[PDB]
Amino acid sequence: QIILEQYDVARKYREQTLEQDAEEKIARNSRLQSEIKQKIDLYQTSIVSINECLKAMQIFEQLPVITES
Amino acid sequence: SKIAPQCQNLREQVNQLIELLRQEPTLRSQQDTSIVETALGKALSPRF
Amino acid sequence: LTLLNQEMQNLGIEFKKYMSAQINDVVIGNDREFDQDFTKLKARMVARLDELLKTFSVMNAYKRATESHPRNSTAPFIAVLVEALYYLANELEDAFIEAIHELVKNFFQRLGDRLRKVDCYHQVYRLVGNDGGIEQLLRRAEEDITKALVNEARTECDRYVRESPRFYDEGTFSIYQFRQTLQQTSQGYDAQAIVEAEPAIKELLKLDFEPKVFNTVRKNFRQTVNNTLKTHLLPMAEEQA
Amino acid sequence: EIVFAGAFSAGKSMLINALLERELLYSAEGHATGTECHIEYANANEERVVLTFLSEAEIRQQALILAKYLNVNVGDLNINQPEAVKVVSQYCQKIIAEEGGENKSERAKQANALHLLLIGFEQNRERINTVQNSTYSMDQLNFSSLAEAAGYARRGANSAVLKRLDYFCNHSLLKDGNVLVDLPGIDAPVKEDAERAYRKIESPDTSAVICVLKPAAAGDMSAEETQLLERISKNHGIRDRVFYVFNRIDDTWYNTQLRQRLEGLIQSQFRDNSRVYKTSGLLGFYGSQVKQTNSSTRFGLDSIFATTIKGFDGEEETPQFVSEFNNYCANSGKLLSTAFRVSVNGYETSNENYVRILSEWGIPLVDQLIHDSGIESFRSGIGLYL
Amino acid sequence: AEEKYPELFATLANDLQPLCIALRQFYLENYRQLDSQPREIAAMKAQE
Repeated sequence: QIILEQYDVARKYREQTLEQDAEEKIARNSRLQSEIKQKIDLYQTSIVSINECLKAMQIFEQLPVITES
Repeated sequence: SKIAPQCQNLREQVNQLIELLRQEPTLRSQQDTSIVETALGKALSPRF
Repeated sequence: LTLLNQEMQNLGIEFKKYMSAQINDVVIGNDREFDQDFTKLKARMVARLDELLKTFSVMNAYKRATESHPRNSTAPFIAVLVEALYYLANELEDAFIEAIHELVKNFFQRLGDRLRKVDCYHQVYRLVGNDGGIEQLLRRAEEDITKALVNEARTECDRYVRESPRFYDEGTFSIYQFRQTLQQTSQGYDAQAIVEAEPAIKELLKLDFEPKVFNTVRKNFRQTVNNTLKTHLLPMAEEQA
Repeated sequence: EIVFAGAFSAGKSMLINALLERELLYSAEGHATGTECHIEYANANEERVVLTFLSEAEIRQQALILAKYLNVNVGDLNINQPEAVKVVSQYCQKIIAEEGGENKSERAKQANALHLLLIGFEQNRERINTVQNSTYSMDQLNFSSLAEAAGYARRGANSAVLKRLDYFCNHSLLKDGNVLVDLPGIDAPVKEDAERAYRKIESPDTSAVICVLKPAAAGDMSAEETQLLERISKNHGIRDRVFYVFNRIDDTWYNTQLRQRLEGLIQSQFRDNSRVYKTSGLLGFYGSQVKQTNSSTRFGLDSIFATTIKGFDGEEETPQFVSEFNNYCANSGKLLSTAFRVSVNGYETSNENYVRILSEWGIPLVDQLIHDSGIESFRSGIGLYL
Repeated sequence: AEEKYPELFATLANDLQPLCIALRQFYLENYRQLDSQPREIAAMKAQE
């Protein structure tokens, strides 16, 4: 009942280092989120060409990737 | 007889698709290319 | 500020106390309201079975035999029994599902309605400012409880179909009496002469199902409800703290 | 520390050479018993190695084991007596005649190791002490360079007796302090050495675990492999730091049932497949080496592969790399989706086609070959993790 | 030339789908999964 009683003071002590973790973590999240975004663009271009060429003789087409939201 | 200008670069494109599949670690586990391994060239430069 | 959180901590400890007290009363029957609803559930099923098998007719099971098979238009004499089990079992199964929903829903309103009056849940809104998900979790948990009981009830309902040794009895009924209706007796490809045997089959089904159904509702059903409510409600309440 | 664990004669020596793209470990299958090499970053002028040798009580123990499976354990009272060695050596040379070859069977293999171990034992007896594990060096052994030391160490004579080596080299992959370990085969006759490997791997001092598994060609795991997974699976602490790899996948490139068996086995058990890898050390190793050869040396047929191209009957034999290269181009068809139209014909021998095919396209075809091997991805994978 | 030849290309498309079946799924999961986390420093820090 006293260890948790001083939750307030520990926050001020921790406040010094919390800024770096927040910005650093999102930067990692953005880097991977942007990195994967690059791969799908390469995938999207190739598949569109594949269907375009095969469209000349057959209607068996693959899936696009758009409005993922 | 049906060779088309689009088919010249078509095969090089799927080579990229194989590259993307191999890059992802967990995808290599449950994706066998043995089907495409004997499909494209059997079509392009066809063997009848 | 050094004292504000102390009240908050006691609120969490005190909240579990009330929830544990209310749930405990149900397991033993202290909550008189729950018992009155529970006895209603048992009476309906027992009455339902007696009424259901009493009105059973050979001209109702044979109706379903043709439906089950879109192509064939002629069912064997033996198919009457098979359709009887499913017709007398699937209909019985729906009784639990309809009544079980009527039971769980009534319990929660009895709980939420009385939960707000007591000072435990009352003091929360003077300090916290809002529910904090208490109502959201309660409604969310209620959905989970209904699914669990429905699945458990259906699983037991699937065991009645299998025939027990009591299902067959030479004296009570003989499967070979159909020969008497087949040995130059049932001329056309119809199922009218078989109606004469309707009184005998009704007694046979009573013997087979009466022990099984009584065994489940009287003994097995009570345990599942009590354990299921406690095993899910308490961890949710602890998470609420 | 990086630990490479693999079954005996399963390509562990070949894979290590394949991984480093250098032929440091002698890839003579069956001769790498009890060989461990540690490679760490160092200046190009600081390459060094240490040598250790088996004791006499071990040579006789190994020789008896080799002779025991050969049915030549009779007429041999001690390996110290030249006559008792000659009654078995000339008989071993007769075993070469009886078997018609050194590596034609497991029984012949024991003669091969015994033939080369006895030849190795007698050739370099002056560099071997009785009991104490002699320690020597380039200065103490008069080695001017690693190539000279390797060439001396590549010999079946010296290579057989060597036990422990500590290599220093300048390599980008190892520049981060990475250390490669070649543990002895778990199924070796010497159980205490094998049990040491279990203690070595189970020790907390190991950072990563590489699990080389046969069933890509053997079909299913063995009892020794089965306990390893059971030991690893039951130990959560080590389990979270384990990599699974498979070798000789080229076999599945020609057989569908083995591929179907491999596909079913992989999906049946392994769940955390992000650490599951596949490759072919035999093809991967020589593939990188060919890059250091050109048409002047017949793309290696005149160098490196000159020893392998010389056949017993006089006709130029097809090296395993060349033999699989022709099969890889035609049977597998990985080039089918690429920008190459390699045509394999009976107009020329495998070596002649190897010369013709390479001359037609050249190195750029090899780049795809190494890329398809997956060895480069393996280096990035483990390197990224560590 | 007329019947079998086009079918060979048709087989390739149906023989190539089993690989594109999973690539979009895996990418669509991680990409959507990562978007669930907050982005703002204030909201992100409040989570800590």
